[PDB]
Amino acid sequence: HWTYEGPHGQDHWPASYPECGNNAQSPIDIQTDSVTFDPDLPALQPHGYDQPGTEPLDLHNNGHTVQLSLPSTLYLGGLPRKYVAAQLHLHWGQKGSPGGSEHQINSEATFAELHIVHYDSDSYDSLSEAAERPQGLAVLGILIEVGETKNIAYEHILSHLHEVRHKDQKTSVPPFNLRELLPKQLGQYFRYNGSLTTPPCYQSVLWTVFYRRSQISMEQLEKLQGTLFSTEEEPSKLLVQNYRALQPLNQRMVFASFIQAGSSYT
Ligand SMILES: *[C@@H]1O[C@H](CO)[C@@H](O[C@@H]2O[C@H](CO)[C@@H](O[C@@H]3O[C@H](CO[C@H]4O[C@H](CO)[C@@H](O)[C@H](O)[C@@H]4O)[C@@H](O)[C@H](O[C@H]4O[C@H](CO)[C@@H](O)[C@H](O)[C@@H]4O)[C@@H]3O)[C@H](O)[C@H]2NC(C)=O)[C@H](O)[C@H]1NC(C)=O
Ligand SMILES: CC(=O)Nc1nnc(S(N)(=O)=O)s1
Ligand SMILES: [Zn+2]
Repeated sequence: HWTYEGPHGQDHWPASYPECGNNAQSPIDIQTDSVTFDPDLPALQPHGYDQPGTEPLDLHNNGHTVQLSLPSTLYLGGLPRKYVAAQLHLHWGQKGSPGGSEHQINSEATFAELHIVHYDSDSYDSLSEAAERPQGLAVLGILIEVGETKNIAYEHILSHLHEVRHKDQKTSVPPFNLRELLPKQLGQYFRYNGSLTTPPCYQSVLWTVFYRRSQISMEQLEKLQGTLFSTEEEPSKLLVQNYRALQPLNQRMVFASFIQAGSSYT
C-alpha cells in the first residue's frame, strides 16, 4: 500500500497514517552544536551479537527494504529496560545520486543506514505489540559511508541479495558476528526520542545513532543500490531511495554520550 514516492509516497503518509504527521518523528538532522552531553548515558553492551544463534537467519525482501530476522537471545544491556533483538534492515539511495541514510549529522547524509531493531520484552511480548507503545522499541542506527576496501561483515548480508531480488522472496543467512556491522567507538553515540521512520510512524522508538560511520566498498554500495526490486514480478522496478526525508526536531533534546576537545557543546 504505502511507498516512498508517488500518490502514496512519503509526502502523503499523514493522509493515511496520522502519526506520520505528528511532531516527535524520525529521522532527524543531529547538529552537534546543539546536543547535550549526558555523563550518565551507559555503555550500550550488545549481548550475544558475536553469535546470533546457531540456526540460519531469515533474510527477506519485503518490497521496502531487505530485512534480517534476529533471535531474541541478543539484547542491549545499557538501556532503561531490557531490549531484545528482533531484526535489522537497511535504507539506501541510488547509484548516481547523493545520500541514502535517514539520519544526518551536522546536515551531512551518508550513502546508507543500518537499523538494528530491539523491543522491550520486560514490558511486551512481541515486536509488533511494543512498536505501538512509548519507548517500546530501541533502534540502533549506523550511518554507512564508502571506504577503500570490502567490509566482510556487511558482505555476509550483501552476498545474498541476488537470492531475494523480488518482493517477498526469502533466503537464509548463516549466523555471523553482528558486532562487526557496528562502527568503531561504540561509546560515542547520540540518544533521542523518536519514531518508526516508516508508516504507521508510531512514536515508540528510543533512538541511538552512532557518532562514527561504518564503511563498505564502492562495489558493495553499487550492489546494495541496484540488486533488489520493489516488485513481485515483471515488469521489475529497482528498490531505491528507501529513506525518509528529515523531520523537524521540534524542540526535542538530543543527548550525547561523549564530549571531546572542540565539541560544539560543553
Ligand atoms: C523520552 O521521553 C520520555 C517521556 O517524556 C522521557 O522520560 C522522562 O524522563 C524524565 C527525566 O528527566 C523523568 O522525570 C524526572 O523523573 C525523576 C524521577 O525519576 C524516577 O521516577 C520517574 C517517575 O516515576 C520515572 O519515570 C523514572 O524512571 C525514575 O524511576 C525526577 O527526579 C526528576 O525531577 C528532577 O528534575 C526536574 C527537572 O525536570 C526538577 O523539576 C525536579 O525538581 C527534580 O530535580 C524528573 O521528574 C520522567 O519521569 C520520564 N517520564 C517517563 C514517562 O518515563 C525520557 O527522558 C526521554 N528520553 C530522551 C533521551 O529524551
Ligand atoms: C515492527 C517494526 O520494527 N517496524 C519498523 N518500522 N520502521 C522501523 S525503522 N526504519 O524506524 O527502524 S522498525
Ligand atoms: Zn529502518
